[PDB]
Amino acid sequence: NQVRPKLPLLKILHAAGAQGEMFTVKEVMHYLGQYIMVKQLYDQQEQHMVYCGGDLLGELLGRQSFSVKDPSPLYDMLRKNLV
Ligand SMILES: CN(C)CCCN(C)[C@H]1CCN(C(=O)c2[nH]c3cc(Cl)ccc3c2-c2c(-c3ccccc3)ncn2Cc2ccc(Cl)cc2)C1
Ligand SMILES: CN(C)CCCN(C)[C@H]1CCN(C(=O)c2[nH]c3cc(Cl)ccc3c2-c2c(-c3ccccc3)ncn2Cc2ccc(Cl)cc2)C1
Repeated sequence: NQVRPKLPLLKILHAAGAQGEMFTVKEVMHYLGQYIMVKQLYDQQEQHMVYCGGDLLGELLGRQSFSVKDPSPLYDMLRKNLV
């Protein structure tokens, strides 16, 4: 059960060490979490909060920040970026 991430999401996964074009959603989500850490987008003082307005991840979410505790914007992003 592989999808192909569209370029902007693919760039993001590759930026977290992913290789290739095809992934399971499990992989996608794991690399996304790693990306947030690699790029230090989460707040060390509020570790469920991600400030992504200056990052490609924000453009994809269409949001400047989100909470991993209530991660609503993620779902549509994945629908739009996974073929
Ligand atoms: C600063 N630390 C607190 C981070 C702990 C990270 N941790 C060990 C890993 C284990 C597998 N994880 C994930 O699969 C995971 N994937 C993500 C993908 C996104 Cl877009 C957002 C959050 C997470 C995300 C994730 C996060 C998270 C939080 C801050 C920075 C990076 C990742 N925390 C919990 N999760 C699990 C999760 C998965 C999916 C959703 Cl929708 C929500 C939460 C997190
Ligand atoms: C706007 N268009 C560009 C949309 C075309 C979409 N389409 C034709 C169907 C075909 C069947 N699909 C799914 O089962 C599927 N649909 C979703 C819708 C959303 Cl908002 C989020 C994830 C998935 C989601 C999904 C997938 C996935 C991956 C690749 C291709 C299709 C679907 N993988 C996991 N999910 C669901 C999901 C929901 C929440 C979380 Cl936290 C993680 C995964 C997609």
